[PDB]
Amino acid sequence: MMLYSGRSQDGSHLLKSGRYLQQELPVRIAHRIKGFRSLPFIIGCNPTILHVHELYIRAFQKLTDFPPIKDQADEAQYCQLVRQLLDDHKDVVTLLAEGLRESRKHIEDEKLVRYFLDKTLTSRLGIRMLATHHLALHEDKPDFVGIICTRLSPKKIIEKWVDFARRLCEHKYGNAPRVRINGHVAARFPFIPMPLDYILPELLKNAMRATMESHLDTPYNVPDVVITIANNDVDLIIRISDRGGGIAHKDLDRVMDYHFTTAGFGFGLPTSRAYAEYLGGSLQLQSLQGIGTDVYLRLRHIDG
Amino acid sequence: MMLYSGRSQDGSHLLKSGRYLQQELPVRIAHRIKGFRSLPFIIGCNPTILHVHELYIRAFQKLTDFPPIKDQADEAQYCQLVRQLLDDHKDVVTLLAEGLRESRKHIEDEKLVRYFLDKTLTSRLGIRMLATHHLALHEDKPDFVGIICTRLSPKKIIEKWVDFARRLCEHKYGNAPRVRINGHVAARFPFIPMPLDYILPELLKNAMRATMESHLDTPYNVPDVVITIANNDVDLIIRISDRGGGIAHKDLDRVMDYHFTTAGFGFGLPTSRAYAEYLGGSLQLQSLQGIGTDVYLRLRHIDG
Ligand SMILES: Nc1ncnc2c1ncn2[C@@H]1O[C@H](COP(=O)(O)OP(=O)(O)O)[C@@H](O)[C@H]1O
Ligand SMILES: Nc1ncnc2c1ncn2[C@@H]1O[C@H](COP(=O)(O)OP(=O)(O)O)[C@@H](O)[C@H]1O
Ligand SMILES: CC(C)C[C@@H](Cl)C(=O)O
Ligand SMILES: CC(C)C[C@@H](Cl)C(=O)O
Ligand SMILES: [K+]
Ligand SMILES: [K+]
Ligand SMILES: [Mg+2]
Ligand SMILES: [Mg+2]
Repeated sequence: MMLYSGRSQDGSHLLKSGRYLQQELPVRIAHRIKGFRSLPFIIGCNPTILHVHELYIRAFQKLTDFPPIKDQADEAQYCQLVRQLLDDHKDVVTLLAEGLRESRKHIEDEKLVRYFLDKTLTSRLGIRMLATHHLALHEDKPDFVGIICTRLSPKKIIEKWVDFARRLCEHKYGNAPRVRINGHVAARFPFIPMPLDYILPELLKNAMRATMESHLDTPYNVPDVVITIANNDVDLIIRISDRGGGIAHKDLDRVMDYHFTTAGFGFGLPTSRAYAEYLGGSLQLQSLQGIGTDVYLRLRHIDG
Repeated sequence: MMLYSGRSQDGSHLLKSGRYLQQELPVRIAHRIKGFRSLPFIIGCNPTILHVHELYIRAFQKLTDFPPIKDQADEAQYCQLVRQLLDDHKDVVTLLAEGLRESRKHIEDEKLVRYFLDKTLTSRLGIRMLATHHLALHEDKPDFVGIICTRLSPKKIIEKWVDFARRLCEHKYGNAPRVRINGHVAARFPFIPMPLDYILPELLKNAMRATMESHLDTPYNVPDVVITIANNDVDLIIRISDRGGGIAHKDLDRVMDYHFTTAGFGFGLPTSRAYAEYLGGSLQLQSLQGIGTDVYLRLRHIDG
């Protein structure tokens, strides 16, 4: 899938973008529907899975019922539909999580659900990126072409999610680790924030929770979480290192499983990894049992 | 292979150990000889490889020519032979490195040399551990049963090799990174130092070299190397983190190859990894291109 960076005054680029989207969305939704159709019967019969399956069918119906975009008037209305659908599907990850939680235990091939979720959630991420990019082309935000930031600062977006995770953590525990950021703190480059907006808060919540739950005697004095930024011509690496006691040997082969948690609902890690790999990067964990965990998020740079 | 921890005043345990060694060594040397016999012809014909092949045949001959140990007198003489052989074989890794350097380019299956070296060097490590353990049983060192230290301090043995690597580094560059050690600095537990004596200096030399070569403008002021110790009931983890600029993407899939170097002779990494895995652990690298590298040495704890 491609995110149009084209620009024009007659607004011709919006028409071209809209037409591309109109061509592309129905095909990709059709693929998601095929995924639901192939789910093991007993899982497909779960009422929450059925609800999500039906949402996708509705999306496909509405998208295919929309006439070919001929002019700006049409394109404007197509954007209304896209906005509606994005909103109607905003809770899909949570619905799948709930729908699958019990039902998946009823089949033996455990690879199956993992594959379905990886494929479904990453396709969905790409679909939402495409659609949101098109809508964003109508915005006049400085330093954005659609959802592409022309000068993203890793430090700034990390700090945004740090503040967010610290507030949640402070609410639950009365305090939160301080976060230090080092390495290429001054880096700025073209980049799409959206995947970071998903991934960063998941990894930060994990690191903070781990830190608090291993320092229950001294909640007022916990070890910092330390984030290192490395920017090179190939990828961006963000290392998130905590002293939260590590991931136990007995849990290590399970933490990347959808639904596994030692506590939200165990999607943070497998989802983040699937997203990173979908975009050409990776998510790798290094556990120092008894000390802490290093998490390495790598995302490939944009090809201008 | 098993390292006898048995003890006795009549010296009966030395006889039992000697007899075990006498049973075990010829079989293991025979396996190494079979490895040389199966090397690709053109490699096996290299005069340095032939020399090493012949050393192993000699070892096998001497070991099999030694009569069955009947008493302390015999056992004492068997130890002389073992000492001689250990000394005669002390440069084997270097000879294999040289012998293989050019010759390996003459075959296409590159997996072949890697497999031969992994198998040969790890078997050799185990053979030397067994033999050195037997000799050591005659020593009266406090806190040792043979080569097994009953209360090893990871911090102490790390500091030993830090001092060693810093001296080499200081000699070549006029300075050396300081090394900080954190985590479980007070840990003490039963452990066999020998593999650490190989591995630690290799990883420290790498980290220090990388650090100096990336700070050629400020040799008098370079970033510390930071070592973290994590001790748990399953394994010992030693993380060696540097700010030496990382391992480049173009080099990453090559650094674990025997002979690959960007400069000694490119054996440090593949050998250390083979040793760690041989003993039930691992050696893993995390490169932050543009910043530095984290190296994780994991070694499984001793089963008492
Ligand atoms: N930084 C960390 N330190 C220790 N444990 C962690 C860390 N990150 C993740 N984990 C473990 O992995 C499990 C799964 O994490 P995740 O998939 O994000 O789901 P959740 O946070 O909802 O449990 C967590 O329950 C926790 O046990
Ligand atoms: N900590 C490190 N930082 C940067 N590069 C490294 C590091 N460790 C190893 N390397 C790279 O890996 C290569 C192979 O290392 P090694 O197998 O120990 O052989 P050698 O040190 O003899 O080159 C080195 O030449 C170097 O390019
Ligand atoms: C555009 C829209 C159908 C989005 C879907 Cl892919 C979803 O978010 O689940
Ligand atoms: C005991 C002796 C033959 C050692 C050999 Cl395995 C070697 O160091 O190469
Ligand atoms: K999980
Ligand atoms: K190498
Ligand atoms: Mg989580
Ligand atoms: Mg080396």
